[PDB]
This record gives sequence, structure tokens and C-alpha cells, in this order.
Amino acid sequence: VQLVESGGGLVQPGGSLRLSCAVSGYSITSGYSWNWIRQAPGKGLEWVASITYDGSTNYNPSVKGRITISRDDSKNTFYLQMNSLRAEDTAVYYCARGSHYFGHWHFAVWGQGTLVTVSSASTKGPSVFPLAPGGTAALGCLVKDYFPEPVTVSWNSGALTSGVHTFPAVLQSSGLYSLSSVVTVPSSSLGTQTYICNVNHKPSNTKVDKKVEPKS
Amino acid sequence: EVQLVESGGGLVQPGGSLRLSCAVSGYSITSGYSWNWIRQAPGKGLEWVASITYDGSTNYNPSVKGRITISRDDSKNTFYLQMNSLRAEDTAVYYCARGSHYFHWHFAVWGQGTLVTVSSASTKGPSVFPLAPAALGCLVKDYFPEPVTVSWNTSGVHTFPAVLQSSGLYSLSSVVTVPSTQTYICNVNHKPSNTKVDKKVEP
Amino acid sequence: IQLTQSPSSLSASVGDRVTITCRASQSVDYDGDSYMNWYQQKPGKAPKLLIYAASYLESGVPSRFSGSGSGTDFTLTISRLRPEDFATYYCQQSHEDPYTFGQGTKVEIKRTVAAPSVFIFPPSDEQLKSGTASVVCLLNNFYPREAKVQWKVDNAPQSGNSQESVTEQDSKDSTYSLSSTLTLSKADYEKHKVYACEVTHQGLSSPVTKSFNRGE
Amino acid sequence: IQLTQSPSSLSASVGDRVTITCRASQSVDYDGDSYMNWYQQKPGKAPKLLIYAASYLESGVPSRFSGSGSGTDFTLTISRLRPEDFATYYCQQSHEDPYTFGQGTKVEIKRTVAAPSVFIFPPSDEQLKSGTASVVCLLNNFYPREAKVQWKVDNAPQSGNSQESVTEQDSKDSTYSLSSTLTLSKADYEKHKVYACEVTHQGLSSPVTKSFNR
Amino acid sequence: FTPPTVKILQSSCDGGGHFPPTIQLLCLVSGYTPGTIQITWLEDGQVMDVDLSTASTTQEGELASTQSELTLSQKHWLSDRTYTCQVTYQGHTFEDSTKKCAPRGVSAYLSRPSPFDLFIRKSPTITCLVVDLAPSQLTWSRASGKPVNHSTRKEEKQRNGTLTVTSTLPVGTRDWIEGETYQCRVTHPHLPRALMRSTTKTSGPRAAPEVYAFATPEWPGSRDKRTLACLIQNFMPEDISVQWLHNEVQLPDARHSTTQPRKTKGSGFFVFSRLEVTRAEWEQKDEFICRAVHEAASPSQTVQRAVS
Amino acid sequence: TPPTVKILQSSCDGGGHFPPTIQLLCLVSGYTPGTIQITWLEDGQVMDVDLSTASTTQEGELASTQSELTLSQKHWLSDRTYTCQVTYQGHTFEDSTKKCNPRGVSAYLSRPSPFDLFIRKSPTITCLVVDLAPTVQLTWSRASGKPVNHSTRKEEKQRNGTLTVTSTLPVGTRDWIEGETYQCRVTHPHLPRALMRSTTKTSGPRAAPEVYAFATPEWPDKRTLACLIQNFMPEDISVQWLHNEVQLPDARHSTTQPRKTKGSGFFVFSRLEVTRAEWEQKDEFICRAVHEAASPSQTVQRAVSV
Ligand SMILES: *[C@@H]1O[C@H](CO)[C@@H](O[C@@H]2O[C@H](CO)[C@@H](O[C@@H]3O[C@H](CO[C@H]4O[C@H](CO)[C@@H](O)[C@H](O)[C@@H]4O)[C@@H](O)[C@H](O[C@H]4O[C@H](CO)[C@@H](O)[C@H](O)[C@@H]4O)[C@@H]3O)[C@H](O)[C@H]2NC(C)=O)[C@H](O)[C@H]1NC(C)=O
Ligand SMILES: *[C@@H]1O[C@H](CO)[C@@H](O[C@@H]2O[C@H](CO)[C@@H](O[C@@H]3O[C@H](CO[C@H]4O[C@H](CO)[C@@H](O)[C@H](O)[C@@H]4O)[C@@H](O)[C@H](O[C@H]4O[C@H](CO)[C@@H](O)[C@H](O)[C@@H]4O)[C@@H]3O)[C@H](O)[C@H]2NC(C)=O)[C@H](O)[C@H]1NC(C)=O
Repeated sequence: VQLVESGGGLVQPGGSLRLSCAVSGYSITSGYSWNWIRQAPGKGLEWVASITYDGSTNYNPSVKGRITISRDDSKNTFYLQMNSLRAEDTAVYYCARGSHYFGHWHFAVWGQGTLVTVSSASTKGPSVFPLAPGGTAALGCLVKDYFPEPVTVSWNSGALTSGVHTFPAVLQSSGLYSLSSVVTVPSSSLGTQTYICNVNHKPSNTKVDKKVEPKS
Repeated sequence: EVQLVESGGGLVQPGGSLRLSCAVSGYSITSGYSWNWIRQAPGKGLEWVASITYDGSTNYNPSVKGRITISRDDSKNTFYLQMNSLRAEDTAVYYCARGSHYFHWHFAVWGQGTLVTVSSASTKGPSVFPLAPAALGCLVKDYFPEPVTVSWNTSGVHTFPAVLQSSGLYSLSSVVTVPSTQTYICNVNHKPSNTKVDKKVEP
Repeated sequence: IQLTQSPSSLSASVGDRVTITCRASQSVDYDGDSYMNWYQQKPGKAPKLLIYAASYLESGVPSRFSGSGSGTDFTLTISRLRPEDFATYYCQQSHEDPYTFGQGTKVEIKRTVAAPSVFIFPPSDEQLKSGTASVVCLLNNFYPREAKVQWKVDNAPQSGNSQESVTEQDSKDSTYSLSSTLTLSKADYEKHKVYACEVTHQGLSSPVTKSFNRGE
Repeated sequence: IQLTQSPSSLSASVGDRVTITCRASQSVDYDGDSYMNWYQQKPGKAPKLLIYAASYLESGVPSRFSGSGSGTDFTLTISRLRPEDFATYYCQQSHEDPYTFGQGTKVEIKRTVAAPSVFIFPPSDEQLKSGTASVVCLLNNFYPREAKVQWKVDNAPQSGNSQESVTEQDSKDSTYSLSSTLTLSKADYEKHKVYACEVTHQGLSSPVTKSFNR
Repeated sequence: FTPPTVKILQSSCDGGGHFPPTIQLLCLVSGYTPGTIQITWLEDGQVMDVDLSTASTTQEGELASTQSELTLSQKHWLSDRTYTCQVTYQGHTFEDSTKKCAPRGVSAYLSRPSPFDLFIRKSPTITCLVVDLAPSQLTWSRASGKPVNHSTRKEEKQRNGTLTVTSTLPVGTRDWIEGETYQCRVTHPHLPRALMRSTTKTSGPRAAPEVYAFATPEWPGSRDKRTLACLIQNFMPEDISVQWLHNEVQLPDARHSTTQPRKTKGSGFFVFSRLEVTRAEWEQKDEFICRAVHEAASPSQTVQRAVS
Repeated sequence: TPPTVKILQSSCDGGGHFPPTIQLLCLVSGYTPGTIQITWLEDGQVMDVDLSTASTTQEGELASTQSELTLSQKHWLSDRTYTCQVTYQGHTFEDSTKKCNPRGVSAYLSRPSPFDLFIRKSPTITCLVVDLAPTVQLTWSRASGKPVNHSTRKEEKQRNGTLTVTSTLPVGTRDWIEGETYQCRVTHPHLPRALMRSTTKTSGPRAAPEVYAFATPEWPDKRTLACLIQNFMPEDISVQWLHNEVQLPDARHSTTQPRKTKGSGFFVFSRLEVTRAEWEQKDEFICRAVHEAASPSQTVQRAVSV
């Protein structure tokens, strides 16, 4: 079975965010454990929420009181509504499933993980610019001045995967994130093959496809 | 199963010849095991004398070498032992034996055997004199040579060995206990003198 | 329940053995068994379950992983080292609440030195109309991470107004990639012609620099 | 090669350990294999093979027997003595022709002591006319075999005229049998009126005799 | 910085477990920032002869290593003496001892649900058998945390001075079919770290079995008895149950014989069933059903074939 | 330069106790730097390097490669033969070790199979010796007295430190039927003794084997055949499959060992898979049972067609 999350994005401080997790393959009412795990940016992981098939819940001491978690049997999906969001509350939330062992659990299946960034800054879409160029050539795309993370980048709708280097984003002087993505291809395939990078920024509903052709 | 029985005994004059016979039933000899004769003197030990293998190879003992010879017959399924110049040491009880090989041999199956008497005395019969009585029996006095079979009509009986009287004849006795209307009859059969004596004992 | 691991970052050769120690302030030996878990978080993906109860392996996990320990101290052992194991490793306890994860151990690989690849990317004509200029300097597939990049616009050394970023090690060859970005005003690009990027690295006995002229 | 058995004869109670020794003059073994056998010779029949190679048992042989030793000294051991396995046992080497046998070891079975029962019967009416008068003093079911019967002809000591015959252990009463036969001439049988034999034995506190009138 | 550590190793034996004529012990002082170091060997507390041990110091990078080898005879090493290696590091002395390697072994078997208990009977049961325990608490568990049906713990000592604990846990029908996992653990006063026995569904796929039933011809001299051979092959996994049926009633297991499941030449396992019948049975009704129960069969996990 | 193999292990406790995990080190001394392959063998089976660590060190001109194997305390108590196999330049270098006394030397005399007896015309008895410690000449004997055919001698050393003796004597067919008994003894330089085992025709009454051949029905270039050989005493039997007047290999068909029937006698099943090109060349597959009780030529067989 697989665990897929949904409902992330940008939320103002102290607001309410509802994170969902649609399971697939196993009925959520057949008997298992379903937990929520968060990870601070650059720090370790931390558990917060848990729910069983019959309805027993528990809450971590560091986040108890600000969290509301419930289940829905009709859609095989359980939610996590959370209020009183703080600056130290920004973390990547993972929808995970545990297995029983004499009263002790361990997360076996892990979700894809959704990033929730709690801040007061407004959303900003990225501007995409190409990077045009021995025996091996280099080309790429630029993702500059945007907020917040994350950004998914692919090439030729997924046709080019070997030699792809997506550099992690950096915080520019203006407080926005900037990201570079390049790919190395042989110099013979410059004038023959077409190269297009796919950029998608879900928090701002921005989908851009910019073509890179050599400059001579 | 396979059994061996010997024959060819009785009173023999001194310095004569003794022809022994042992019939083999159940197996052959040409493709069989080893066959030999083992004799034992009256009241003494056993001494190997003659032997023969499946292919006919013979091996003898030096104590009676030159005056003994073992042969075999393919049609009778038996073998024979011939002895000559019998001295008083050669008077013994000859047994028939079959051996088995080990890399060294050992006799597994044996024969009943026969007794041969080599002397210059004549064949005296068993004078049967009954003994009146509880117990009763029949006395066997002055006979030659051995042996003598004394049958009855067996339970609670005891047959004594014959005493070697100075006259060269032997005398044995036989007893049996009976509770204190039935008639008991003893059957004394003599092998050399071919004499059978039926004797009824009356109170 | 504070947990700690050691060491933080280590460089090991291909095929060696690795030792990680999850030290706990809580004795977890209860009911005749020990309750301690291990995890592998691939860079930028969901953590992967490895060992449960610090002794039994997860069904489907290769045999290179081997866990040991009980009570307060635990030890992790790697039999043969494959490049597929470049990740950060955390240990999670389920004995008593609150459930706590370790501090993490970024295990990177030592190997033979690989020569870097230097590339320079001019700012596209679209970005020039956007009022900002960004010349991109690229380093591709090399080792180790220890490198120095110096910017030079019209042979003039630049500093302070540049931003660099490094990637994670490859799952195939365990190399690094570096991207250097230049940030200048629009008038500075229109006033200079020769742009170059010099990099210092132990992989090459002589540093390399590539140059170009704008509008050419 | 000659074999000296040790001992020459022995007796033991029912269910004891039987040990027989046999000394060889020369080494009868080769390449480690013990080359010597053992046999069982019971009276009234033919001998029967026990074991070979001084240790290996054949089929149809009681498992209570056991052999040990090598080279020149060999030992035969029986686990427990049965009341129906009394016989004389011999050692025999097979390293060099001709084969030789031991001195012989008679194994006797032991039981309880019983007093002798003696009955005396004179020569019959048909024996007196035969010139020889044979008087038999018969004792049955006595133990042990060590006993003495003294002849008294007209209360006079008779010496040298007694022919004693002994039987072995019986298979029904587990005792012995002795017969004292006195060979006297026909002229001597008439010169006496009262005959008697005094049977001395361990089962009797005093020597019991039996008398009859001619 | 880093303080040194001490470890002791001994010489290996042969395939027959024979010790070499000269036993050699090694004292490792590895991984320490360079500093003053001195090794001293002990025999039951007494400092051994200095000429019997050799010490070599190697420095690598930031850590240092020190090796000390001691050669002894088999008679001296077999004396069960306590040999202590005392290594001093700038005043901090580390010690470690060794001696010649001088009980009973515990084992446990956890059976899987038989095809008869799960599909035909409908009351599947597993058996967690633990043997060879020193005679002086059982703890079951489940993977999904569902309500565990309790088990009967039958604790009985064995004849070889040991103890056996049989635990039969009733399980559900749909649970094992849908791949439920169960675990078994026993606790004893002398246990520092208990063991675990976990059973689960087979890792391999499923394949229905093919059943062929044949009747042997009448052999000369056996006119009142026939032999029925039944071939069941190409089923995965090998867990399978076989029973015979005549006159619509099931025959006991003692009347038929079934071999162990063995691999075929390609994929799947094969078994052979042998039933002996009398003339009163086939004249009553000449039909004998060779029924095979397998988890991969359907609908009711049953496949059969009759023979006349 | 050939390398030197040497095995070490973890030291036991001062009180005679075993550590929780016994580790075996396999040191390779100085050798010319080249391809070295440290394969760990447990009772002759290959271990995966995903459990044993490999470490290579080269100083000056000599190389030193060491492999450490991690084992549990229970596995070292199994007395299994562990082996560190090292290959260099082609020639191999093997060093074995086991857990660590007197113990008895045993041997068994193998009965000649009826395949060698009735079919191969070379009935061979095998006197096999096991657990021997270092000429070792073997000698046979017959009870009938006839000289034995000279047997081939073969010595074979094992990884568990033992030495085995393989003696194969061609016997006569008529002798084994009549009831000939063969024996075996070995003179060893180690112990001054010489043991003996004996073989012969199995006693007891005899039941002729019943052969039945069947064929699975054709269901939508491969057919499966079955053969049932049952109710035979004793269990000594040999099963073969005949095709195109040529005996099929033993590894082609699966055959079970003899097992007791519900009453008297044993039963054996046999499974054979034939291709389409086989019964097109000759649609006749014969399941022949070789048993001493069969008549007339100790052979009973059945033919089946598809
Ligand atoms: C003191 O004495 C006791 C009594 O003998 C010993 O306890 C026995 O220990 C042995 C082994 O330790 C046990 O044998 C095991 O039995 C299992 C029972 O399985 C049943 O169910 C299966 C289902 O398929 C049937 O096939 C099977 O026939 C049984 O009916 C077996 O499953 C085990 O098999 C495993 O090992 C064999 C080894 O050949 C493999 O072939 C198998 O594939 C499988 O891996 C095993 O045979 C026995 O049951 C115990 N008896 C009791 C009464 O508990 C103690 O060990 C002993 N202690 C000491 C210190 O010596
Ligand atoms: C060191 O390593 C060696 C390996 O060479 C061991 O030697 C083996 O010892 C075993 C003892 O169990 C031998 O097994 C025996 O084989 C006999 C012959 O069988 C032949 O035929 C079969 C096929 O039918 C072949 O697979 C087999 O290899 C032979 O060619 C059997 O007759 C024996 O059975 C007897 O013993 C068993 C014991 O369980 C009884 O159950 C039986 O009823 C019967 O009495 C036995 O199976 C094996 O053959 C030897 N190896 C070789 C290569 O022959 C040493 O034992 C080992 N020593 C130590 C101390 O570890």
C-alpha cells in the first residue's frame, strides 16, 4: 500500500491548516495504526499525532493542545487540523503507518512528505531563464526570485534523467529563494535534440516550460 | 537347514584301517566352503587331523601324517576319511566340521560324530539284569565295546557311565524315580553287538 | 528522552565498514526485549525503515545492515559499503513517551579524486530586460567538496556579491556538483564585457577558467 | 603354538561374571586384527561356535557372551550365567597351520546344598549264578559332588574293591549322581550275611548308611 | 583526543577442532592519539617473562596502534590460566583477561496454519513450541494490534532434564488469508534478552494444484484389493493437505499415505497419495475422490478428481 | 609471490565463557599486489560478502588483505567447518577451522545397488571409512574362501580434518544371490586396531515389486508420466526409465526413496517429464524396477504411451 499526502502550502501565523492523507490499497477501518511525523528544516524528526482503527488517539507533549486529528471511513483518508501555528512550527509532515509489537510501534510505510511553511511573507512565483552554452556540453534553467519552497523540475516531460543536477535552493539577499538546475549532454546532441525544462510551483499554481537552445 | 552326520565306527582291530564317512546335505563341496575332520580322544582334548578345501586342496596334521588321507565324492555329495596303522592314541571320537573363511578360519556348523574303538578285544554284549525296588532300573554289566543306548518305555532318570572293570569289559547302571500299577520297560540297544534287550521290571 | 548519535559526518572508502552508536539516557530493556528502531532517510525523500527492536531486520532490507545493543547503548554495523547507502541515519525509540529520534549521521563516501567540470552561463536576454543580471558558474561531478570559487568580471576580482550551492553525493559515483551565481545590477553587466570564473580544487594541479564577451 | 588356559575348571553362582584366560606362546595376530576364536562344547552333542576375531559375534549366538584381548593374552567374559549354558570352552588360534586348542575350561553352575538319598540293592537272583556279584550303592539328588561312600562288608572295611561312577549336572533337578559298584566274587558273596555302605556327605550331619540281609 | 582500547584474540583450530602446537595470543591497543604507552602481560596476576612477548607500535594519522603477541605451548594454555594484558596509556592502565574455552541449548519451533484447519475446518490454529528450557511467562503479540485471541499455555518438562512450553493460538480465517503476521515470545527468570518467533504468509506467489487420480490394475494374486495413486503437482507454495472420500464420507488419515512436498523440474511442488482399498468398497460405489486443499485453490480452496 | 593464510578468532572469557559473538579473522601475509579473493566457506558452501568485511592494505611492495566474519554464539557451537578460501594468481590457498579430545572412528559397508548388480553387470560393494586421523591399506575377505577381486583404493581428505577411504570391489552376481558375506578391515598408522563391517543379502521373506505406469491426460509439447512400484521386500531397489532402447539419465526423473507401505513391503513413486520430440521418435517409455525378488530375471517393467 501507499500513503499520499495532500493539503500543504502557505499558512499565516496562528492560522488553521488541514493536512489530509489518502491511503490506497488497504481499508483504513481494517485494523492498523496511522501517525503524523514532522521534520524541521535542517533538524531532526519528531512525532506528533497518532490514530488507530477504533479511534484511540495520542499527542506529543510539544504540540498537544494545538492539534486536531480525525479519520474518515468513507474515503480511507484521515486529516490533521492544527491551529496556533508558530514560527518553529514549520516542518515537513510525513503521513506514516506503524506496526504493532508488544505495545510498541514503528513506522513502516512512509508518505511522500509535504512542506508547510508558516510565515507572513506573500507568495511569489518564479521567473524562468535559460542557460545556453570540449566534447560534452552543459545547459540548464534558472528558477529565480520565488517563495516559498518546494519546486519540482523535470526535462522533456521526463525524457532526460541521466546527468540531471537540481541544486538545492538558496535564500537570496531579497529574502526570496533562488534555484539552478543544469544537465550535461554530449556536444553532438546540441543541434539535433531539443531541450526543455518543466517547472511547477504548486503553492503559486505556476507551470512554466522554457526551451534552451545554444547561442552562437 | 544344513546338517552333517558322520558314520563308519565300531570295533577295529589294532593296526587296521578306519574308513570314515560324513554326508553333506544342503550345500555342495566343489563350490562350497572348507571341510575337515576333528577328533577327540576318550576324555581328552580335540586335535585337528585332516582338511580339504572347495577345490580339493588338502592339508593334514603331522601327528598322524602319512597314515591318514581325506578324499571326496562329487556324486554322493559327501567326503570320506581313511586312516591306517591305528595306535592306541588314534582311538578317539571323530566329529564332522564345516568352517568359514576370515581373511584364518573357524568352524560354524558341526556334525554328530562317531566313536571308533581300536583294540584286540572281542565284542561282548550287555548282560541286562534288572534291579527290583521309590525307584527302579536295569543294570548293564560286562559289555564291549562302547556305546550302549538305554531307552525307557526319561523323566527323573540318571544313566551312569560304565565302570572300566579289570577284565576289559564295562558295566553301567541306570536309575529313575517313580511315585510311591504301571509297568516300566527298559530298552537296551547295543550298536557293535547288534543286541536289543527288552526288560520289564516287577516289584 | 534525549537520544544522541555519533559521529556526525564521516568519509569512508568504498567497501569498508561503518559503525554508528545510538546512545540513550533511558534503559529500554523491558519484557525481556529491547525496543529501539533505526531509519535511513535518503536525501530529499521519505525515511526508510531498516531495523526494528534494534535486532531484527525489516523484510526486504539487504543484509549489509546489522544492528546491536540493548538498554541504553546501541551499535549499528555495515558489512560491505555500497554507494547506494549515502544518506542520513536516525534512531527512533518506542519504549516510553515522548517518541524521540536521534540527531542524525550524514555518511558520505571517500573515493578516488575526480576532475571537476567548469562552465559559465551568461544572463539571458530576458533577464536583462528584467533589470537583474546573473552569470552562472557550474562545477559538475567532482570530489571532494573542498573547493574555492573566485569571480572575475573584466579581470576584476569579485566577492561578497556571489552565491554558491552544492548538491548531495550521487548514488552511482558519489560525486559533487557546485553552482556559483553572480548577482549584479543591470548597469554593471551593460558596462563590462569580459566575464570569467576561476575555481580552485585539488583535483586539478592547475586551476581552470573560462571566459566570454557579452553580446557575442 | 600351544595354549595354556586359566583356569582348568571353575564354578560360580547363578548370575555371576565368568572370566577365562588363555596364554599364547607366540604372537597370533597380524596388522592389528586379533586372530583367535572361542567355542562351546556341551556334553551329549556337538560343539558350537561362539564368536570369532575374539570379539565379533555371529547370528544365533547368545548376546550374553563377550570376548576381549589381543596378541597373546585373551579373555572370555559372560554377562550373566544361565542355568542352561553349562559347557567347556576352548581357545583356538588361526595364525599358523596347524590349528591348536586350549586345555579346556569347565564352567559349573551352583545352587543349594541337598542331602543324599541312598538306596541299596543286591545283585539279582540271575546275577549270583553268573559268577560275579555286583552290589550297587546308588545316591541321587545330592550336592555338592564332593562326597565319599565307605563300603562295609560284614562290618569290615572294604578297600580297593569299590568302582564308583559319577554323573554330571542334571537338567531337571540341577544335582549330581554317584553310583558305588562293588565287584565281589561268587564265593565272597556267600561268606557274608549283612552288607552296608556308609555314605558320607555334607548334607548329612552324621554318616547315614543302609543295610540289608542276604 | 581519543583513549586507547584493548582486545584479545587467540589462535584458530582446524577442521577437527585441534589446537596448534603453539598457541598465540594478541593484545590490540588501537585507535588513540599518540602518547606514552607500555604493555604488561599477566598470568593469573603475575607479570610474565618480558622475553615471551614482543610489542610493535605503529602510528597512522591521528590515531596510534600497538600490537603485542605472546606464544605459548598447548600444555600451558590448556591450564585454564587467566592471562591479563595490562596496557598503560600515560598513567591510565587498561586490562583484559582470557582463558581456555570451557550447558544445554534452547530452541523453538512455530508451526504454520495447516490447510485443513483454515479452509475445511474453519478454526485455524498455530503452534508456538519452545523446547529445552531449564525447569524453574509466555507473551504473544500481533502485527496489526487487532484483538488477540488468547492461547492455552501447556508447560511440561521433558525427559532429558529440560522443559517444553506448547502454545496454541487460535487465529482468524480471513486474517491469515489477507496476510496477517503473528509473533511469539516467552519470558524466563534467567532471560536477559528473550527471543522472537514470527510466522506470516508465504513470500512466494500462489498457484492452484492439478489433481490426477489413477487406479492400478489388478495384480496377479490380488483380486480383492486395488491401489489408488493420486498425483498433485504444480502448486505454490508447498503447504497442502490431502484427504480421500468414498461413499460421501471422509476416510481417516491412517488409511492413506502422502509424501513430503518436493520441487518439480520447473516451478511448483509435487506430492503422491497412496490409498489401499478393498473389493467391498468399490463394489459399494466405484468412485473415490482424491481431494487436495490448498490456499491457492478456489472458490473454497479445494480441487479434487475421481477415479474408477 | 604466493600469500600466506592464517586464521585467528576472538578470545574466550577468563572464567571459560564465550563472548556473545565469535569473530574469525583471516590474515593474509605479505604477497605481490594482485587479485585476491577471500571467499568464506561454511561446510563447503559459499558465503556472501554482504556479511564479511574486506580490508586491503599495501605497504611498500607487500600487500596485506584481511577479512573478518561475524558469527553468533550459537553458530560456533554447531561444530561446523568454517573455511577461509583465498585465491591468488590461479592457484588456491585454503585454511579451515572449527570449534574446539578423543572420539571413535566409525565405518559403514555399503550394499551394492541392484543397478550395478543386475543391469550394469558390475556389482560394487563400498567400504567407506570416516573420521580418521593420519599407508592406510585396505583388505577384503570372503566367507566362502574364494579370493576377492582386487578393489580400487581411493583416499579422500575432508575439510573437517577427517580422512576417508573409498574401496570399490567388483563382486560376483551369483555370490550375492547364494548368500555370500563380505567383510572389510583397515590397518591404520594412528591406532593399532582394525575395525570390521559386514554386508550380505538382506534376510527375511521376499515380495516381488508391482510396477504400474500411468500418464497424465493431454490438456492444452510436454507430458508428465508417473510410476508406482510398491509391495516389495526388502527395500533394496533401483528405478530407471528406458527410452529409445537407451537408459535415461538419473537426474532426468525424480524418484523417491523406499518407504514402508501400510502393510507389508515398501513403495516407490517416480516422476518423469518427456518432451514432444521423444515420443515422436519412439512412443514407448518403460519404467523398469530392479529388485532381487522379481522374476524371472529380477526384472518387472511396464510400458506406457501418450
Ligand atoms: C529433549 O527431548 C525433546 C523431545 O524429543 C526435544 O524436543 C524436540 O525437539 C525437536 C527438535 O528440536 C522437535 O522436532 C521438531 O518438531 C516440529 C514439529 O512440527 C510438526 O508439524 C509439522 C507441520 O508440517 C510436521 O511436518 C512435523 O512432522 C511435526 O508433526 C517440526 O516441525 C520440526 O521440523 C523442523 O526441523 C526438521 C529437521 O529435520 C526440518 O526437516 C523441518 O523442515 C523443520 O525445519 C522439528 O522436527 C520435537 O518436536 C521436540 N519434541 C517435543 C516433544 O517437544 C528437545 O529438543 C530435547 N532437548 C535437548 C536439550 O536435547
Ligand atoms: C567429516 O566429513 C565427512 C564427509 O566426507 C563425514 O563423512 C560422512 O559421514 C556420514 C555419516 O552419517 C556418511 O553418511 C553415511 O553414508 C552411508 C553410505 O551412503 C551412500 O549412498 C548414499 C546414496 O544412497 C550417498 O548419498 C552417500 O554419500 C553414500 O555414498 C550410509 O549408508 C550411512 O547410513 C548409515 O548411517 C545413518 C546415520 O544417520 C543411519 O541413519 C543409517 O541407517 C545407516 O546406518 C550414512 O548415511 C557420509 O557418506 C560420509 N561422507 C562421505 C563423502 O561418504 C564425516 O562423518 C565427518 N566427520 C565429522 C567428525 O564431522
